[PDB]
Amino acid sequence: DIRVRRLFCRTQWYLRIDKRGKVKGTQEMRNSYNIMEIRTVAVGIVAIKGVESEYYLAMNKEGKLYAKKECNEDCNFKELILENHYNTYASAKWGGEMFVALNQKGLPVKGKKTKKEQKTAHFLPMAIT
Repeated sequence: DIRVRRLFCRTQWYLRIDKRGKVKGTQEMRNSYNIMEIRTVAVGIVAIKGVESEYYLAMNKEGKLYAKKECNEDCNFKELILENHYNTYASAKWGGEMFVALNQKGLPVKGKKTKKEQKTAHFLPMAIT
């Protein structure tokens, strides 16, 4: 697979990758640094790279959410689908554990707090269209 799309979040924010690796959400729609590249690497394990910025979005051994062009095992996230029909994205560094989440302020969240059901942890793929 290969999937080009905007990653909408439940707290009405957009995942945006700064061209210096800053990962925060944006409210503006037609930004450009919010367009992603959903890539399949194995099972039901996926990797995302923002087309413009070119970085990757990862989770370190302790939880932080950063980015780089240097892949690692920190770049691997598993893509679930709760029955609400929303996806989730947990890490590979170790129920469910840590997910890609976003406060209602645009700022991301630290692994040691995420949880399956909360809204922050629910994102929604949408095409550029």
